[PDB]
Amino acid sequence: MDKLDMNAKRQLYSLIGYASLRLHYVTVKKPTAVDPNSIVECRVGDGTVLGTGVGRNIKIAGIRAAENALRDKKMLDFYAKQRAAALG
Repeated sequence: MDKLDMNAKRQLYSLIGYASLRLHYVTVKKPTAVDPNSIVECRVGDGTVLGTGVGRNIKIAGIRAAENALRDKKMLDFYAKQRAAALG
């Protein structure tokens, strides 16, 4: 079900996540007092956030972060030409 941005995460992994790019999401929100919402940062296997986006919860923020990564048509094309070209 919806919780870890299935479609969004599947999109990134299906468009750029080939292997070396361990598509992972690290939430730093921790709702309390200083944290106003659910902020997540999609980090690759190496060590670079490709998708950063906030949300109401881990589900929303997760979809927002992945969506932020999908927005980069240029960055998506570079990987899309590798992930899609690496497999078929």
